Amino acid sequence: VTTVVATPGQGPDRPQEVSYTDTKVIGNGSFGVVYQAKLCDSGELVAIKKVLQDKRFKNRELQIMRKLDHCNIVRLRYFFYSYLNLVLDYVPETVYRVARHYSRAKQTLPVIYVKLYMYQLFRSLAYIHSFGICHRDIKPQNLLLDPDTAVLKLCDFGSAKQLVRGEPNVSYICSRYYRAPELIFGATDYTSSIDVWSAGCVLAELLLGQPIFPGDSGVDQLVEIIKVLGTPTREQIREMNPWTKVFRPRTPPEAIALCSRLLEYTPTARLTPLEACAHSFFDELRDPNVKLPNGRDTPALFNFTTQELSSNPPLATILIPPHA
Ligand SMILES: Clc1cc(-c2c[nH]c3ncccc23)cc(NC2CCCCC2)n1
Repeated sequence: VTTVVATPGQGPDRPQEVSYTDTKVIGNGSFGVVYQAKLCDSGELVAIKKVLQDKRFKNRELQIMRKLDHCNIVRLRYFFYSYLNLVLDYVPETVYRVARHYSRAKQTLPVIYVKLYMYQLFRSLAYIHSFGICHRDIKPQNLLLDPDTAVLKLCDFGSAKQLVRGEPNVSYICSRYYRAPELIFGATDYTSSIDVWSAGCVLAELLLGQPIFPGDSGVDQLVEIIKVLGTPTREQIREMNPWTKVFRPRTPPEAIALCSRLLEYTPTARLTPLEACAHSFFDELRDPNVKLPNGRDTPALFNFTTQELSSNPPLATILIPPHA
């Protein structure tokens, strides 16, 4: 039974006495440890990300977390010190685990879940990007989901950085399979369109039932890309610095259409997260009768803020269906 005095994530600096029990480890990455705990009062489950802290500089992930507030991004409930502790919402499953179950069971995830999960990912991207913040590590392991509610929540802002024009950033960010070609070609002038490529990679993976561009070397990855995308033009190569034959037979044309538009050589040619949310493939979530397979209601999909829509406000005509 641990009792800390922590600062709430969002809101005014008014510290609270937070008490928790049943502290078990749940993850152990390079970044540090992730624990699961039960808050004594609420009885609610939480995840605590324990990272080492430099007096040298103030934690960037903490700085990024504190400003963020979206239905499709984990909540930083509290944060304290020891070294830096992130008391975040507990979310049971991950797109990684879900996709794996399905591939291990030789079937694919029902298209309703693909549309639901992808849209929510694109929304969190539309939001984060409308602050010049790039996630830099979109992978199914970082896409948390509650299976009953069907809500997806982006997590791991450990490598997220606010991208400023003219400022160069490391090309070694991003995990194998989801790396945008600019990154494979070691570009330092990359934009938030890198997250869109990674998002597109997740879409295709849920559709194919396995990674679209695998390989342990950049070379191997680039080959699997050229196999589907074709050979990049000298201009396409410069911008950096099949399709219907790719997917199984009854794959929605709209899903394949959405892929081609996200998985573009030219970082400029790729859809913006908002543009993707407004794609024909998501038209079913816009249906007033749309319900989850378990009979439950779909999560909030249209509560678009001025902030979220800032990217290009006219899209709200498509984004918010008349029934709202
Ligand atoms: Cl910041 C951040 C937060 C969380 C997180 C928030 N709620 C959760 N509920 C259940 C499991 C993890 C979480 C996870 C990660 N990813 C790690 C999970 C453990 C294995 C390595 C990756 N990062």
